[PDB]
Amino acid sequence: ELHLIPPLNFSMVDNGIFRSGFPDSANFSFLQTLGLRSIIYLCPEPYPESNLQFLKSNGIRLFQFGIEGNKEPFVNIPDHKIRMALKVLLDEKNHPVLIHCKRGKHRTGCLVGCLRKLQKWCLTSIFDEYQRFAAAKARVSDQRFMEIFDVSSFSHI
Repeated sequence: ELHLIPPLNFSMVDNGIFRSGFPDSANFSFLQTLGLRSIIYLCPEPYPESNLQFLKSNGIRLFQFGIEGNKEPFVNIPDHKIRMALKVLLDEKNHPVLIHCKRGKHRTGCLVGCLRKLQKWCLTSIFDEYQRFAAAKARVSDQRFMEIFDVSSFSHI
């Protein structure tokens, strides 16, 4: 009866935009209900065969911008990779789009926080949303990345 299983830390960010951790086959019938056009994938690892077959069967485009895992206090969020992902995210032709890496907290959290900065949200509101997903794994380096992210080159879009 209660048969749909959203992926780990699943949320709707905006019209046509979702965030989560890594979907597995248990999550595919739920993802099918969203009519996705795109996945923005932020892990460096190759997409598993299971997931590739799901994308092929559903006509979903895979955009990969691989960000290596880092531990505090040595967090290094690659600005270029976040900005390449943001360029894809802001094109409505890619929507509906699911953003994911592993847990839906860090790489995912940074990309969504930078979108919120472009949407003119105050930093405390951006940080509150970031912290809601990251919970006990909230990182000051992820919020610092958002604090200094220069929105100049995206301001026109």
